Amino acid sequence: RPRQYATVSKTHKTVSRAYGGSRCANCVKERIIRAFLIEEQKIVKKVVKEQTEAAK
Amino acid sequence: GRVIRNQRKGAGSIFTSHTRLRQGAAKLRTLDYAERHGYIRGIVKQIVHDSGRGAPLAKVVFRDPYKYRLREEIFIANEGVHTGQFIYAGKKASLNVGNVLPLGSVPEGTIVSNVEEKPGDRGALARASGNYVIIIGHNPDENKTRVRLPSGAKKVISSDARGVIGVIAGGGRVDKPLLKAGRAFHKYRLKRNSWPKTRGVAMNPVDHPHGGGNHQHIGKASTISRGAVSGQKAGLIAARRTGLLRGSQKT
Amino acid sequence: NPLTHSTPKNFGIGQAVQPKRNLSRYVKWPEYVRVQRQKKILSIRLKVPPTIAQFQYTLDRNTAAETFKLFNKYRPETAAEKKERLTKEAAAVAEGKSKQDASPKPYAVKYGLNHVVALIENKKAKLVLIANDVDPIELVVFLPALCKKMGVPYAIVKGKARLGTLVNQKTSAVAALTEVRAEDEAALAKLVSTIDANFADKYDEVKKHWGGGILGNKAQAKMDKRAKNSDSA
RNA sequence: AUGGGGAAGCUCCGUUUCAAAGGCCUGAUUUUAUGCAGGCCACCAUCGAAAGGGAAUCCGGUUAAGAUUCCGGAACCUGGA
RNA sequence: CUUAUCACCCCGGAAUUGGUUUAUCCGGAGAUGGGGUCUUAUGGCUGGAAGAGGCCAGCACCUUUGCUGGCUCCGGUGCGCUUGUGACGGCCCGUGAAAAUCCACAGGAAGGAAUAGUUUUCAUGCCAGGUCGUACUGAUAACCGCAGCAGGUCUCCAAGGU
RNA sequence: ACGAUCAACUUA
RNA sequence: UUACUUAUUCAAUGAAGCGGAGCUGGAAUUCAUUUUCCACGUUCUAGCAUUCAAGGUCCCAUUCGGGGCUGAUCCGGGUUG
Repeated sequence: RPRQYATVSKTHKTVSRAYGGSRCANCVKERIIRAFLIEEQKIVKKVVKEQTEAAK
Repeated sequence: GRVIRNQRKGAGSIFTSHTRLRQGAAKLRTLDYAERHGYIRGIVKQIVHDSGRGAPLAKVVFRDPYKYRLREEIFIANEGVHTGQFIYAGKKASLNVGNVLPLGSVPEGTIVSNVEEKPGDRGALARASGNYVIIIGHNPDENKTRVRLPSGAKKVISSDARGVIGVIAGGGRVDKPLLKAGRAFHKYRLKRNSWPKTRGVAMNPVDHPHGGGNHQHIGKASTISRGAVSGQKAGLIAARRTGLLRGSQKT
Repeated sequence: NPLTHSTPKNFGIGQAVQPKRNLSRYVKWPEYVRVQRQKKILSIRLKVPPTIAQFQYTLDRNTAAETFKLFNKYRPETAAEKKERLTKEAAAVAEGKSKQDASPKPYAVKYGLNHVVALIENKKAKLVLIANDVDPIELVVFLPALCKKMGVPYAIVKGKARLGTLVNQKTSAVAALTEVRAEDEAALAKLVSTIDANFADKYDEVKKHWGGGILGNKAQAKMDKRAKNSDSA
């Protein structure tokens, strides 16, 4: 119960991974992959826009 | 000789709506800057059943453009809208199902829903399940849009009024027979206290203009004038015609 | 230098949180502030009768400065000076039994609305200054007409607070010179001549000329744009 | 209740609305001081359940009558230091 | 301290389809198989704790009356009853409150170093926990019905045989 | 091509 | 019926982007170059976006940091319809 969570130490309320006690391993992995891949997509889209603007 | 059912309904003590299990007012987001000068991308995150309403509602999330925080909005879900989906709201949004383009932005013949009567009232037309509004035409000068309303009606409204593109989900509901006083009881016990209805001819003359008599008959004509007063307006109010129809909707 | 980098965030429509700009234009002001601004707007938007636009016709800065320098020269007595004059007069009338004439004849600016109106009626005031900021306009509307009828020079000045600090008050709404020393009579004469040329010689024309009727910024812009569209060939 | 608007008035509507609606932290460390070289917001009264939600106690013994309340033992929670 | 369904992870990569529930549902979006991780329901072993409580036998003896000794140990069964829990299926034009409160996570503000600083979310240690209710009946006699009225009045536990 | 202990509860 | 908005009425918003002019380009290709229009950094993915913002520039009585302008155009205070 929530007050038992209050009286319980931090180790039992979380996991050592990022987003430990809030999100699961699969969700964390999926959002890490999404972040990296979308950033790469944005970078390549930016350079494509730059090169087509330079051409035109 | 006594106040009648509709007269009591107006006072509305036991006739209010049962609103405990409803998921909030289903309105579009406000028209501040982004919806009229561009587009804002939101994620429809969840699709739920609104109690008392035949259509599903959509919990959607946008980013606040002025302060770091998330804004949750209660849309009326259009058919085909799925969870975790990018919807787009604004003047410059693309014509896709679930987007909130204005009428001036959508082209002729488009199918929209939850459309605004005036720009900024957050949706007033075609909100019931399976309904939609068609764009009949545009008048760019004195910017206006003629649209067709599910009653088969023509309304001319400002082009800046918005509306989510598509058709309300949950269509065909009334196609299923209720089949049971129990099903009707549950439906109206979540809607409001308006069921079952006793017939005026079955009531006493004190209780209704139709009451009384050694036979259950109305007695006088059941078509009531528009200028009639409260307690008299029982039956057919200002009926232009009457009886079984033979033809079409003339539209 | 090699450690820092160029971040710049994009402030597009749906790009990033908008910066903290100046929202002074869109402040939800208090009700009394709104009444203030909207009352001014209504006053300048309605067609004011000529009593307004003969008011709001304050005399220019240089003439106002000269008038108020002369009036500060003719400033009335204060509390301490009055007490000193009182004890001097008491001592004089107690030792020499003087007929209260030991103190010299005063030369002050006569203020107060009733007093100044009576002076105008009696033809005793040589110059009148009427504040343009009198909150109930009923009290000063008739004053230019009365001054014109009695042939006494008048000028509409800016600041009842200035008139009050002139007469050692908070608000005076009127000031009057009824007598002038011989040391600055020529300066007074030139100044009243310029005040006359500004106000009395133009009283009739200004009373004829109406004021007000000015529309707002957006309304004027729309008027100009509509006229240009109409006459565009 | 309040702001505010009705009503001759007892009082009515209204509960966030057309209101100028506001309280806690390492804190400057000594005559000062939630006045201060500082910081953020946005529920925007309150009442309403001894069957809803909810911090924490069990056993044994004991009285004419009280006990998960007393006694003996063994625990737990909250607040503070 | 140790124990499960469900769920999750690693390894190979499966039609000759396999696994599998009472209920036919999953598996290249990675099943069978092998190994492992997690939840405190629940159960087990200890501590509490046998010193308690019960079941017995014996000895003092108007003396608000006592004291000793022994035992309290191993199992088994089930469409059993009740209760709780779990994985599930059916139903809805019905999809079955809120809030207080308590945690956690993103982010990195500020602060911190050889006898001096960073942890009172690890262990142990100190103090306090105010106010009102608490008896009894709860019904063919303690409530209401003029009453010790064949009436009415909400709920918990529920042995054996047929 | 291979077999002992171990509930007893429902049908014929 | 006409070119109205300030009375009054209606609806929202934490009264945030109103009106007008300018930075940049694409046009009929300009009978001389703002003369007419437009755009004013975001659409394959249930990721993220917050410390008067990093950079730039000038000034630093130079401690464990800053100040102005910029980034983020200017004018009009009519919050918008």
